[PDB]
Amino acid sequence: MELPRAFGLLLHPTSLPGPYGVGVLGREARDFLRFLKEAGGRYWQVLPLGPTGYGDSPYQSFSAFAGNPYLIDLRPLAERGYVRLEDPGFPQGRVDYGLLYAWKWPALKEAFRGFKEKASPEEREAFAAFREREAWWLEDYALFMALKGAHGGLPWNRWPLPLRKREEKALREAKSALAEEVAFHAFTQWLFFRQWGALKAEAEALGIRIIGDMPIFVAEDSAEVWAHPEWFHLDEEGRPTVVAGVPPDYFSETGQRWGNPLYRWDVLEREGFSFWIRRLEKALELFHLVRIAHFRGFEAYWEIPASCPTAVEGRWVKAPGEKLFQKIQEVFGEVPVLAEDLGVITPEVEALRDRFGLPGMKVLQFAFDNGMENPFLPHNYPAHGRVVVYTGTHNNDTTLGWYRTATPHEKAFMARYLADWGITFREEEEVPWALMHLGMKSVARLAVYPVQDVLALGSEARMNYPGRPSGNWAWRLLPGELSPEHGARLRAMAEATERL
Ligand SMILES: OC[C@H]1O[C@H](O[C@H]2[C@H](O)[C@@H](O)[C@@H](O[C@H]3[C@H](O)[C@@H](O)[C@@H](O[C@H]4[C@H](O)[C@@H](O)[C@@H](O[C@H]5[C@H](O)[C@@H](O)[C@@H](O[C@H]6[C@H](O)[C@@H](O)[C@@H](O[C@H]7[C@H](O)[C@@H](O)[C@@H](O[C@H]8[C@H](O)[C@@H](O)[C@@H](O[C@H]9[C@H](O)[C@@H](O)[C@@H](O[C@H]%10[C@H](O)[C@@H](O)[C@@H](O[C@H]%11[C@H](O)[C@@H](O)[C@@H](O[C@H]%12[C@H](O)[C@@H](O)[C@@H](O[C@H]%13[C@H](O)[C@@H](O)[C@@H](O[C@H]%14[C@H](O)[C@@H](O)[C@@H](O[C@H]%15[C@H](O)[C@@H](O)[C@@H](O[C@H]%16[C@H](O)[C@@H](O)[C@@H](O[C@H]%17[C@H](O)[C@@H](O)CO[C@@H]%17CO)O[C@@H]%16CO)O[C@@H]%15CO)O[C@@H]%14CO)O[C@@H]%13CO)O[C@@H]%12CO)O[C@@H]%11CO)O[C@@H]%10CO)O[C@@H]9CO)O[C@@H]8CO)O[C@@H]7CO)O[C@@H]6CO)O[C@@H]5CO)O[C@@H]4CO)O[C@@H]3CO)O[C@@H]2CO)[C@H](O)[C@@H](O)[C@@H]1O
Repeated sequence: MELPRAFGLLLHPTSLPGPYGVGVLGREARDFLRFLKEAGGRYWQVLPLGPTGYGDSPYQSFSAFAGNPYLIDLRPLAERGYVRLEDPGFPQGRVDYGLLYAWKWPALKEAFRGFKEKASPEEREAFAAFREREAWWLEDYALFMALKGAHGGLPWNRWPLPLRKREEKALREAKSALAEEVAFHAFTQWLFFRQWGALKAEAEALGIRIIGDMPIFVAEDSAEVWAHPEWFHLDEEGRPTVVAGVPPDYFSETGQRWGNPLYRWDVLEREGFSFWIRRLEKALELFHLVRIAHFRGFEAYWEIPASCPTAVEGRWVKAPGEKLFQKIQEVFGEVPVLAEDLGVITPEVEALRDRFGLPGMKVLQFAFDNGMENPFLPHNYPAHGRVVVYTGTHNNDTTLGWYRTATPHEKAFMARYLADWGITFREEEEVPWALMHLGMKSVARLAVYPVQDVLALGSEARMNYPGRPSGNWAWRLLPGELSPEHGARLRAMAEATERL
């Protein structure tokens, strides 16, 4: 791919400011792209954009192809008379996902009813054309969501067996009984992809590329697992026999049990990796580069027996990553993938990554807890520069929050290392920009920073706190918080480090 030397910002669209309780694909998104352009930035990174469930995590989606209806801007629909909007009592600066679930779904339904009453034949034609182009995944997704609502939110593998096991007559009759709910969910997808497409075109007109994200493993309760059980290790009741995770390995004593279903890679290979080709094909309609979380799972993955409550009694299983990425290269003529390669990886994983020229990642918040041999320190970055450096990711605290809770060793070593690189600070509030400066001085081709660190916000603005049940994925910008002065300061730092 060869990345230019540049910088960008990490901002999930839910974090955009604006009315009605959540960031959406509208005027404030265009304002952020203009801000990014004026700052000299060339990349916008987001988290996965699929529909979310309990816990609101982007990394556990009801579909590997669908888009998130919570990101739909309702204002264009109200300006055309499809729906009336009135704020039920949302906070600003934070998504209330409980209130969003209770209020925004009814609002979208009214817009759909109003749409069918006044859409105009021309808008009805775009909708009809969308349903026919996307039918190969949309039929299953729309009926999945329709059945989900009709069964009170139960997962698919708890529905009545004729529906759980996708009997022809059962599905045909359900599709007829739920015809209007199916059409409604198709309507939400049409709106999402229409609005995202306009935003992608605006990004391209401003010289900006979008980095998306997808988890290597899909979610248990999802349309593609229900419709394609043969791709996964499931029993007859539709429940996983083994689950994803990682072993203890001298950083944890218990490892991690994620619970995701695991691919039958022999089946995927016999099918020419069809699922993965289509998954990446759809992703590249939205993004220019695609990050894949837990990239190492393409070389080998930790298999946990489903009945086990921890990850200690698993085993490593090789996956055909080499064959998969040869196929991707053949189909697409290039591999537009970014490897999430944090945590200890093996030579086999590095060789897979580097054979196809894929950039890896560096996270500066992990660089100071040892040493000078720590690979996240910039003098250790590869001379070819094919890495993306972050201060922190969505899973980390903000950099001010991290500094406030860091160990004495970390804080002292960070200050000395920065000083060795000509960067000093007097107050804690200056640490986020100090570390952003260090990343920009490095040989990493791309430096990408969370917007919370541009604003030097504390832990109250942390996007996700792994292991914490509630309060995640909810931080939002306030109107005007990201100012032209922030942008000019970024541009000056980019000029100084040869990133414009
Ligand atoms: O008391 C009691 C109580 O109880 C209760 O109550 C309660 C409850 O319960 C609760 O819940 C609560 O509630 C609440 C809540 O919370 C809230 O929220 C609210 O709610 C709400 C909601 O939310 C909303 O939503 C709504 O709801 C609604 C909905 O919407 C709808 O939909 C519906 O629902 C429905 C649905 O639909 C359905 O489905 C159903 O559901 C159901 C179901 O079915 C069931 O099942 C259940 O669920 C469940 C599920 O299923 C399951 O699955 C689960 O899930 C979950 C889970 O569990 C969890 O966990 C979570 O998850 C998540 C997480 O968290 C997050 O975080 C995420 O994650 C992710 C991420 O993000 C991403 O990023 C990724 O990550 C990953 C990655 O990628 C990978 O790769 C990995 O990584 C890793 C690695 O691997 C490893 O390795 C590591 O690494 C690391 C390491 O360790 C470290 O160490 C470091 O290292 C480093 C260092 O540092 C440095 O230094 C370096 O080193 C180096 C050095 O330097 C040098 O020096 C060297 O060294 C050396 C030396 O030198 C010598 O001397 C020695 O040696 C040495 C060595 O060599 O070198 C070195 C090396 O180089 O470097 C290094 C390296 O690097 O670092 C590293 C790195 O990092 O680690 C890592 C990291 O970690 O991994 C990762 C991970 O981990 O991915 C991930 C994933 O995978 O995400 C996730 C997900 O996605 O969550 C989940 C979920 O989401 O579970 C669950 C449960 O839970 O159930 C359900 C239900 O429930 O059905 C339903 C029905 O409903 O509807 C609804 C309604 O109704 O709304 C709501 C409201 O309204 O609220 C609530 C309340 O209100 O709470 C409560 C209370 O309050 C009862 O109730 C009562 O009563 C009682 O009382």
